[PDB]
Amino acid sequence: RFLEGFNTRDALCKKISGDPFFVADLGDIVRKHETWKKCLPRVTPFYAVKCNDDWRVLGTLAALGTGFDCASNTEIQRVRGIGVPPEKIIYANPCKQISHIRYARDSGVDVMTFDCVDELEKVAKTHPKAKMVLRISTDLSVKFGAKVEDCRFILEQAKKLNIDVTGVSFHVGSGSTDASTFAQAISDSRFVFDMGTELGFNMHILDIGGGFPGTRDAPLKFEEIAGVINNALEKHFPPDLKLTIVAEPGRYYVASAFTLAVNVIAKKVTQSFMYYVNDGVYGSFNCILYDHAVVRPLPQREPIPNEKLYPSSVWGPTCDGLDQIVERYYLPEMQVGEWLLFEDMGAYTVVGTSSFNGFQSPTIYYVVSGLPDHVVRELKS
Amino acid sequence: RFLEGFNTRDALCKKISGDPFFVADLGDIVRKHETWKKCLPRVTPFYAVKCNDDWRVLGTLAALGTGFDCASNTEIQRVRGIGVPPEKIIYANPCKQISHIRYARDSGVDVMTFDCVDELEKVAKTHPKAKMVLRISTVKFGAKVEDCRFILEQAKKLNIDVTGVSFHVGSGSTDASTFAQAISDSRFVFDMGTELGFNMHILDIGGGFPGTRDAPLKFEEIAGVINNALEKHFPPDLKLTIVAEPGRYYVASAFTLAVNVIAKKVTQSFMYYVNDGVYGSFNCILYDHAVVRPLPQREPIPNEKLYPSSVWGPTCDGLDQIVERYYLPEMQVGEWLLFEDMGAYTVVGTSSFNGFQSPTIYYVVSGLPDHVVRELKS
Ligand SMILES: Cc1ncc(COP(=O)(O)O)c(CNCCCCN)c1O
Ligand SMILES: Cc1ncc(COP(=O)(O)O)c(CNCCCCN)c1O
Repeated sequence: RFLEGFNTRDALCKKISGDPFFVADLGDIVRKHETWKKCLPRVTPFYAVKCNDDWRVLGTLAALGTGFDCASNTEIQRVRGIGVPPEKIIYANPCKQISHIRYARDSGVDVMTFDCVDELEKVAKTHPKAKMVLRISTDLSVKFGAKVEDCRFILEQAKKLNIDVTGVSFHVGSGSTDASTFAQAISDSRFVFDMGTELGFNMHILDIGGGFPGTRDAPLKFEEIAGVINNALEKHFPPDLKLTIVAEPGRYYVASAFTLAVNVIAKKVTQSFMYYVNDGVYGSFNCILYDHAVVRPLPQREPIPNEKLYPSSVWGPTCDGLDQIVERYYLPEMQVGEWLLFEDMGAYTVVGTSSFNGFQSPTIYYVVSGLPDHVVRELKS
Repeated sequence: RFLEGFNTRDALCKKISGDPFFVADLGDIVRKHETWKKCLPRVTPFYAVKCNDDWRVLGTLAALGTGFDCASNTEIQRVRGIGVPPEKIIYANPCKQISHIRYARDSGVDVMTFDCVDELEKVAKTHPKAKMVLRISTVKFGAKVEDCRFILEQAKKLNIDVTGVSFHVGSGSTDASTFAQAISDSRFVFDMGTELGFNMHILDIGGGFPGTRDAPLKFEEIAGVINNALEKHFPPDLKLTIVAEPGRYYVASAFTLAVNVIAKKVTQSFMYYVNDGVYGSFNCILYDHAVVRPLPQREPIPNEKLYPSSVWGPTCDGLDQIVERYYLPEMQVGEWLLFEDMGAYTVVGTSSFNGFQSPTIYYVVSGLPDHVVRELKS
């Protein structure tokens, strides 16, 4: 649960006294929100719940006033479960199961995305009055996003289906090494947005998606992206009382808020070492296979002046020979029972865990700050 | 639970008349065991629970008298839970967390594997009388034969009761000779142990046997090669017990996955989106190197047109893709796609990413006399 020391690492050390565990700094989320409002004041964040759905994480973003981008009936139910109103929810999954569409309608959720005519046929039969946002491609592109040269036809069909199209959205992804992708997407969005107005639609939403860095270390900084985004916005979507700009950041808000502590449960010496820890690719580190993550092990032990360092490998618990976390990283000699830390483990980690081999995912502990007493009391319930 | 039907397909059709679901034929497991006893009469199977720990699957294997290979306190707890005695359990994980070793001890489980001296130092402090089995290499696990003498000498210093040798060739074999080589290598280590005075009486040949009677390297061919090697290096003897840790062998073909087409896009090719994917049942594609084949559950029509098509999972991940280019007849949203041979390393590696829930499991039992009664009454 909640512990003290108002620094995630002191709380973690204080805690250490052999099961793996997370220390999540809810206070880091508050800080990320302050930076969002400062760098993207025109954009309302709808947190991508899929990135990390921990209840304290959702309760925190909710009290900070963010919206939520949900992808299934389960996520909508989770968000509505903590008392968040349906207007603060966007169903941003382009290809939805009919019964899930029915659940959203019955829950009061009306904004959804789509990227082809087939989806509109479903909405027509199931949630006729839904406010639909057309998601365009950013050349993940093979899977979702209508090509710009197909949008006129798609909108025509929407008119025939009597669909209330109200915006345009896109998602560049996190694999960009240049913010220019956002500028080009915002330009394409203007073109489709105008086509909708041309055909008689009430276009009032621009959704710029996710893909913003969650670790203030990455090559392409958040600030540089916000600058490129703001300029494209000024040029193609000048401020207007009928226009609302939103985004679906997921990793941006939580990547750096979670630090994982694993225990060295076994060791082999060969001059190199092999450490086995009690979390791996089937657990928290599934992010390595599914999210292309690269991790760095950090000894929890306070360093000793001139310790010798050796080429080491770190392995998960599992029988699988592919369950390897680190291939060759320099670490001082570790002892079974000591701990290794992994920072920036808040995004696409706990949500992709499985109980393969019967191992249980790490318990999550919390440290908090930057929030009112009454809100903390809600987070602790 | 149990579905009305004489077949998997028959049961499927019944039920269908849109959440994804599994139909597991417990009867296919019974037949795999019969085939095992026929081709490997000298080898006692200890089912690798990690492969698929479904409660009915375990109860069935248990009634068939198999043993169980467990990898954590959780799996030991589960097998002991259905009433299996500790002696029919082998803790086959080479690098165990201390509290887990302690748990096995307190549960009466004494046979454990190891592949280095450090693991023995832990055992000596937590489970001093455990019967230890030395696992040899065939880079994550397995001691090299060249290093076994030193390891055995250290085990004697730690007063460890080393009782055998084990190995695991894995599923990636195009040649059964790999089993012969591993059995030969095990003889070398068995002898070093006897020479140092250990009571070597267990040979554990591991897993890796095919679970789908279609694979290139057939189970019977492997059994033949194993039996010849066993005769040459480990002649019958009442003091010697030969065991194995088959996993996929027993359950791969027992499960059929039925998923629903929830969205479709046309480009003359089609893109279908189903309600299970790489984060769910198809995690096996990423973790187990599996290849799947979608089958329309719809009864075919004469000369239907077939088109190159892709199948995608329900998730936001552009990598959540099941099939790249497979010829299927035009499908409609709401229609079902079946995936056969989905019992191994599927339900165990599932996650609830994007909030999607894993498919529920239903059971049927074909080709068996009213033994069906026994299995359904557990
Ligand atoms: C439509 C959509 N909207 C938001 C996000 C969040 O992305 P993020 O980089 O800010 O966290 C996504 C993410 N999609 C796939 C993530 C896969 C991670 N391995 C999205 O599709
Ligand atoms: C030590 C050991 N024993 C048995 C098995 C079961 O193998 P199988 O091919 O017969 O099912 C294993 C397998 N471990 C890893 C499976 C990963 C699947 N992606 C094993 O290590």
